[PDB]
Amino acid sequence: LTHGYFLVGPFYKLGPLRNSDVALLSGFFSALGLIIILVACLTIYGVVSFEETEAKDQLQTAKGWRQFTSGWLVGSVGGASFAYILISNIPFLQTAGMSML
Amino acid sequence: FGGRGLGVTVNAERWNGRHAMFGIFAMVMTSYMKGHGLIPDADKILDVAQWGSLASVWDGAGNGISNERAIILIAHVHVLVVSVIAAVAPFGFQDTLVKEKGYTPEAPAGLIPPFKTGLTPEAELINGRLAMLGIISIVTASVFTGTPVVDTINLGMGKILY
Amino acid sequence: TAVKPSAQVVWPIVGQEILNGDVGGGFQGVQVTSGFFQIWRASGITSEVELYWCALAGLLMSGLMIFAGWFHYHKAAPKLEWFQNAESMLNHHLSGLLGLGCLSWAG
Amino acid sequence: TKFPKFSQALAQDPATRRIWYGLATAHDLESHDGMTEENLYQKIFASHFGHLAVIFLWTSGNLFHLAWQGNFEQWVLNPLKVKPIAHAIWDPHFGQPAVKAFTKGGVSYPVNIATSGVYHWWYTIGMRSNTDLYAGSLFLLFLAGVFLFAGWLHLQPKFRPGLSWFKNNESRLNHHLSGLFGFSSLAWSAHLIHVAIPEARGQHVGWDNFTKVAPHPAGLQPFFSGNWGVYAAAPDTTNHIFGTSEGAGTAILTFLGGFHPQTQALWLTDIAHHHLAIGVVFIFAGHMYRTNWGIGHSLKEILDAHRPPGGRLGAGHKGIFETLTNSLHFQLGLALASLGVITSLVAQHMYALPSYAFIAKDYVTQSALYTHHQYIAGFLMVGAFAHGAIFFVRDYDPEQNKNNVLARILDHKEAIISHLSWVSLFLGFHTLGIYVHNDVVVAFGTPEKQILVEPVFAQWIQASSGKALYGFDVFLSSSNSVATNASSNIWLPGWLEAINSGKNSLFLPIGPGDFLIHHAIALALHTTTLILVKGALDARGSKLMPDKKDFGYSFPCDGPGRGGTCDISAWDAFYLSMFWMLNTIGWVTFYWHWKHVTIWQGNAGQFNESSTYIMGWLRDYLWLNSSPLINGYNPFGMNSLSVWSWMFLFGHLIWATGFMFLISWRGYWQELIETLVWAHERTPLANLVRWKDKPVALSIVQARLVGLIHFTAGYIFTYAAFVIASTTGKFG
Amino acid sequence: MTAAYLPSILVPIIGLIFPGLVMAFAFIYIEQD
Amino acid sequence: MISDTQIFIALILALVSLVLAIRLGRALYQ
Amino acid sequence: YSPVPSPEGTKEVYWETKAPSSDVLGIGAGVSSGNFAASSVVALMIGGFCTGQVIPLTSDPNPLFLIGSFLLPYSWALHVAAWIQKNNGK
Amino acid sequence: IRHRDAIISHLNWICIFLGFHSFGLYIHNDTMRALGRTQDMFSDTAIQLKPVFAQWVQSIHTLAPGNTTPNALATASYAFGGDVVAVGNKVAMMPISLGTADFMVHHI
Ligand code: CLA
Ligand code: CLA
Ligand code: CLA
Ligand code: CLA
Ligand code: CLA
Ligand SMILES: CC1=CCCC(C)(C)[C@H]1/C=C/C(C)=C/C=C/C(C)=C/C=C/C=C(C)/C=C/C=C(C)/C=C/C1=C(C)CCCC1(C)C
Ligand SMILES: CC1=CCCC(C)(C)[C@H]1/C=C/C(C)=C/C=C/C(C)=C/C=C/C=C(C)/C=C/C=C(C)/C=C/C1=C(C)CCCC1(C)C
Ligand SMILES: CCCCCCCCCCCCO[C@H]1O[C@H](CO)[C@@H](O[C@H]2O[C@H](CO)[C@@H](O)[C@H](O)[C@H]2O)[C@H](O)[C@H]1O
Repeated sequence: LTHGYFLVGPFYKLGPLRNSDVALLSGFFSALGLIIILVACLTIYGVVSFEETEAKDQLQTAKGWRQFTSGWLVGSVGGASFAYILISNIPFLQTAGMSML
Repeated sequence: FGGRGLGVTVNAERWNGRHAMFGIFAMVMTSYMKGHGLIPDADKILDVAQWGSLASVWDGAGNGISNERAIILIAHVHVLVVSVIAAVAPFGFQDTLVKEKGYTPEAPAGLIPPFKTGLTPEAELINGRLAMLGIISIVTASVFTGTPVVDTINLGMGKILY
Repeated sequence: TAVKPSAQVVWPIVGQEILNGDVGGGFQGVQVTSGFFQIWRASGITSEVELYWCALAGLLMSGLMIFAGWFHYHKAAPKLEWFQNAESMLNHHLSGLLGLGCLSWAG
Repeated sequence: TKFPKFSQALAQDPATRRIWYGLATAHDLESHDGMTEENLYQKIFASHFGHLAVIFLWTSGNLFHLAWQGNFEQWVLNPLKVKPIAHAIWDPHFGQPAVKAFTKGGVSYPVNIATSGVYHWWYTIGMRSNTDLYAGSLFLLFLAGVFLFAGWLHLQPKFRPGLSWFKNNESRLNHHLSGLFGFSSLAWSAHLIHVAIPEARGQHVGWDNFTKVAPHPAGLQPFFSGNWGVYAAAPDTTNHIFGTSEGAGTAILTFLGGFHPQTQALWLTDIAHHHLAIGVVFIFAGHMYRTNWGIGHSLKEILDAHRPPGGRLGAGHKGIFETLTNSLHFQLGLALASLGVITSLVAQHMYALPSYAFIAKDYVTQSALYTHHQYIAGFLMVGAFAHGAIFFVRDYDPEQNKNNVLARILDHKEAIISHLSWVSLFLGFHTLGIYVHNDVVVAFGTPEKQILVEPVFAQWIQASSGKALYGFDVFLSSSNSVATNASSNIWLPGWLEAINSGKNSLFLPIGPGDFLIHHAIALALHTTTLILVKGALDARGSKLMPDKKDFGYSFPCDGPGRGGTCDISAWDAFYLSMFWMLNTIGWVTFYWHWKHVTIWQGNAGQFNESSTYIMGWLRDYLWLNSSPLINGYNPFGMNSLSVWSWMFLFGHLIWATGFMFLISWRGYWQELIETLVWAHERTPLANLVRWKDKPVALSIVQARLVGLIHFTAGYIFTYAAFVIASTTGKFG
Repeated sequence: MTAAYLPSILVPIIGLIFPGLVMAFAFIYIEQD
Repeated sequence: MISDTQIFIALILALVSLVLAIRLGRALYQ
Repeated sequence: YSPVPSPEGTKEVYWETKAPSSDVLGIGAGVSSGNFAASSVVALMIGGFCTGQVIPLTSDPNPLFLIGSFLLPYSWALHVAAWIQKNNGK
Repeated sequence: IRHRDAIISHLNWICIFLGFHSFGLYIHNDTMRALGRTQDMFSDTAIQLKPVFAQWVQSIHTLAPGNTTPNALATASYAFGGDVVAVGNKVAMMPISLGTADFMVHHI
């Protein structure tokens, strides 16, 4: 939730579509692509790093890392979508404060 | 690989059958929506000044992707995101895409599984194999005749859609 | 503003006399960029006679330094206790070397 | 960890060195765990099938990408005005001005302009449309699939060949000389006579009509009659327009000599008779060795019998048969040396005597082709000497080679290396002295005092070929010589017209700058040979390391003892000679490009006056011709050269990055990595993540190789960007 | 260009999906015991 | 010029070559 | 390593004497030195004559003189075989 | 000596950070100008990296005579701002303005 929420901002403000009317949509889509790439990284890390054990309540177990990866994917998508909603509906966030001037 | 349900397995046959049944549905609905003109501004060429260099196609006129093709791709993007989340974070009851290393493979159904009508895995596998074969047949009938795939579906359903 | 400083003149041997460029002031030589002309103008040196006397002073100080090196190694070498006075060395070098040097140059 | 499954020692490595060394030793099959000779040869056979398939797929890709996105059908109509398209550009990182600036060649999409010359080659051999280009691409896809299947099949049981089949020298020599060289050349002559020459004369010949369209009006009756000279009658007129019947002849086999006056390339009938004659000669060569029928020569008997009776070669060539047959590295060194010589020959003879229509006017293509095949030549020659050194380490048995020619090379290696050292120092001292002498005396305003030696030996050779520029009046430049009278009825008029017209690169005029740059080339060749020969002959041992063969071809050092033993292996001599190879191909390509650029500009006197001193090379060639390349993009805009303008800088970057691996060495980087390992292990929220392989610094040999790779890539990309963008900016 | 959709379809796949899947599977292969 | 069908035929031939290349790579890998 | 194969009938022809054994002449191993020397002289004469007939080469050379010109390089191998047979006591 | 690993590791990280976010700006600008995207560059007519702290220090030093050095007639140097001191039609010293390029080269 935390990392996916803050991932939208740099893509929205500095991406190649930043001066277009679809800047936020492009930034959210770029954040989603980065999230999917990082989830693949998490998955292959867990595949090569952990042996299949009964223990599943710890992060450094195979089942525990799969649970952590699932939670990270769902939280990242949710946080990115929340940031998209807030920037879409609040003009203060679109201009990073310049709407007050 | 093969110990996780990938390759020539019954798991992969079931998953590709599900995706092919959905694909037949999506092709029929695409033919219906395009025939009735229900895709808004379908012949509008997307401009590079708004959507960037990803919209460039380099055809002979316009050099841009049509709005209908972009809309169809975004419709596919929705279910692709659903696909990624279901593959990484499946429902607790749901059949999984990748299986654990010590899993029990489903027995191959042979020529035809036992004739269990309803919301049974046998009916799912039968209609899935049928849909995969139908996609093969529709593609071959489209490329051996020059008829567009939406039009090939519309003739094969006897102009019901449009 | 119109004469390029030049204090090196080459001998003509193999065509290297081309390096004696037209530097202005009716002079041919290698243009120098060390800034000595500006230093001498700032010091008030207006003639080449004063530069000759400065050169003699430098040569005499070079001889004095090389004699001092020979004397303070080969004739009268200070002991280790003399070298290990950091406080006295700092006092003399701050007040006498830098301080009196700045005062005499201000003079 | 079981990635390097061929090496148990590598698979038990706990560090990141395992992945690198498994990558770097993967195709070194002789060193693998439990490798037998039979399995080694069978794997090599299948790998050779795979490389053949890769070549066919690459050629099919060139053909397909041209038939789909090129302008071949437009270029055929106007060959001297239309820019040939290699492939289309689809790069989403482009802005709109880059899309506009790369939209060339008469098409509506961004394209790259081809520099490989495939247009001229395919047009000359008779291709006219995009359809036959596409058909050729399909055929090469099918051929690549066939060779992939053959590689799979000849590894299957009851198809794996035995070692006696692989070491059958006589049968392979007979079949590869008579069939692979001879019958292929005869079939290519057939293609030129049957297809290429009629399409050059405006007549379409394809698979649909080639059995009913006779190559010659008289048919095969003059061939079966023995009246072969009928095929030489009525050649193409000097008014012939290529690809049309206007001014076309009917001859199929001539010996005209010189160039077609319009295409500025060799006559296609001359090429057809050439490949026919080459096929006949090679088929005669391919009946020389005995395979199954009593007649033919034995290679072992020829080798053992050629010992000079004066005893100066010792035992002569006795034991060379088994030494060469048993060593694949001896074979690889011989093959790479011969290939490198012949691709150098290709580079020289193809600029001097072009065979493709209108390619002599494509200056960018000529520069790229010469530079490409000469760099390939340098790589091949370095590989020949490297694999010869590997043969001395791994496969040389002294007891099997008693008093042999190889043994006597090893017995006077000190004389060989010392005389190579002397000739390198001789050439370098005096060549650099003449250049610096000229630089100093021109800088001091007296260019008339320069030491300018006329290259009269090579000018005498040019006059012997018929060049009347120098007034030597000998052989073909003398109108009364027996050599002149001997060839006067066959090829002398066309050859003399081509050599004495200053419109081509046939025996270009040479002066003192040419003298100096060939003696610099002689320096660089002798010095690279010195490094490579010294590496090969000291590969088994030296005074500093008499047991070097126990340590293999490649190892880092033997430690700081005995004075220090950095770069003592023969692999390190390969590594040192790579820089000298890059230097010599740099000098050769610099000379070629500057001479040709000044000639094409009509300003050959600029080369004649500026090449005698180094500042002329730096100012009038490097600095002067860099201006359109470095202005491919600027603060005012960009154009199509911008990619080369990028690649140039790219090269200047990666070359410099190579320096980091060649100057800084291991222990510094290992201590930094130890500090980084501590930092990761002690950092919260990151020590939850753990490496599977321990991070280590790159090894000594690996770092030498990686610095060499970055250095070489920077060298190649920098010069390729410079030569293509400079020739394009000046002429295109 | 005939079949102009093919560059925009294949270039992102060949340049991003192919190396990602190759790097992932090669990583799994070289790191597994 | 070249049509869509011709490009598809070339793609099918390339896929056949891909299958054969995978088989050769597996055979060489033992 | 593995046995290097040779064609059937391959013998050891390594020599350190004044002349090689006659086996290096292959099928000509039984020809006397006088016959070899006479054939070498005749081959030189015929090859030189045929070559001199075809030195001003035209587009219709005589095939017989073209064939006979190849006896001039044949005569070198013939006199080498003559020396070999003469120093082999034949 | 006993926390040399912490010192060298933090210095290594800050060196990599400085290299990336200083030289990669030049690489990014090379690529953007080569790709025909001038509006995507780091420049004064593009996405700006203003050296605001050094410009502020220059403003302070220009405002210093009469305000924070009240008995100085002129600035310590005209490089901070002020008039063009010229001798013999040649500039002796003039203000040295700082822009995006100055930002990038000072961080280099
Ligand atoms: C450097 C080149 C070279 C050399 C030196 C040789 C040498 C040889 N080859 Mg070889 N060969 C070569 C190139 C070469 N070859 C090439 C390039 C090819 C293939 C394209 C072949 C293919 C080849 C085959 C297939 C065979 C040879 C054979 C031989 C051997 C036969 C010797 C011979 O002819 O005695 C013959 C003796 C004579 C001709 C003496 C003449 C007899 C009398 C004196 C005639 C004169 C009578 C009178 C004076 C003239 C008037 C007559 C009139 C009345 C009609 C010999 C060692 C043969 C062999 O033995 O293999 C080992 C064999 O089978 N070669
Ligand atoms: C411009 C750079 C440069 C130069 C001049 C040389 C020069 C030389 N290299 Mg070399 N080398 C270089 C770069 C260079 N290398 C690089 C980058 C590599 C890759 C690592 C190599 C790798 C290499 C190898 C592996 C070998 C050489 C060899 C040689 C020598 C024979 C070639 C030659 O011309 O002899 C003539 C010599 C020269 C031109 C040297 C210059 C002599 C000067 C001009 C004489 C004047 C001296 C001057 C008066 C001193 C005054 C100083 C004082 C005022 C303080 C020679 C000493 C080979 C060798 O030793 O052969 C015997 C050899 O085996 N080099
Ligand atoms: C070993 C040194 C060496 C080497 C490798 C070369 C190499 C080359 N020379 Mg060069 N050359 C040399 C010395 C050398 N030269 C010397 C000393 C001279 C006299 C000034 C020349 C004069 C010369 C001319 C005029 C030409 C070449 C050319 C060439 C190229 C073609 C081959 C040729 O003509 O051979 C020529 C080399 C020799 C005949 C002999 C070289 C080897 C001996 C041992 C040199 C020693 C000479 C000795 C010190 C002097 C004897 C005493 C004397 C004062 C009485 C080739 C790059 C040609 C060229 O540029 O083509 C483009 C050309 O036209 N050379
Ligand atoms: C041949 C390979 C290739 C391709 C096809 C692209 C394609 C693209 N790059 Mg690029 N890039 C590449 C290599 C490549 N890059 C390399 C090697 C580098 C390093 C130098 C970069 C560095 C780079 C930067 C720094 C940036 C791009 C950007 C872009 C986008 C262009 C602007 C635009 O309209 O975006 C609009 C973007 C979108 C609408 C978002 C698309 C999101 C995708 C579809 C999600 C895909 C998810 C993932 C790949 C799923 C697979 C995971 C699996 C492999 C494990 C475009 C998608 C820019 C961009 O916008 O990035 C997003 C940008 O800022 N690239
Ligand atoms: C131009 C040549 C060059 C380059 C690029 C480098 C680069 C580097 N050196 Mg180095 N070095 C060089 C020459 C070079 N060196 C030479 C000649 C020597 C000889 C004395 C040394 C000696 C040396 C020492 C002794 C040390 C370094 C250190 C460093 C690092 C500094 C940290 C940094 O800037 O990170 C940022 C990285 C860069 C600026 C590299 C370029 C990357 C740019 C920004 C583009 C990135 C694009 C992206 C990766 C594309 C991905 C595409 C995908 C397909 C892969 C860095 C890896 C220090 C180090 O490692 O500690 C920090 C160190 O201690 N070097
Ligand atoms: C500024 C501060 C001062 C100086 C020091 C300092 C500490 C370093 C600094 C902090 C800098 C940093 C550290 C500041 C801290 C920053 C982080 C980046 C804030 C992240 C917040 C994430 C929330 C808002 C997303 C919440 C999820 C919402 C409710 C979702 C609902 C969703 C769920 C899934 C359900 C479905 C509906 C949807 C909408 C899809
Ligand atoms: C080190 C290594 C260890 C063991 C294995 C190993 C590979 C064997 C070895 C490496 C050996 C290395 C690789 C050797 C590499 C060697 C070099 C490259 C061989 C070049 C040979 C040139 C020949 C003699 C052609 C010369 C032209 C002459 C005849 C022409 C004359 C005439 C022609 C006919 C026509 C007109 C012109 C004139 C001039 C009138
Ligand atoms: C027995 C001792 C002497 C033997 C000599 C043998 C000479 C070589 C024989 C050549 C092959 C057979 O030749 C025989 O069939 C050929 C079939 O194409 C005929 O060739 C004919 O047809 C060809 C194909 O359309 C035409 O290009 C020819 O102009 C035409 O002559 C020959 O006219 C005929 O003689």
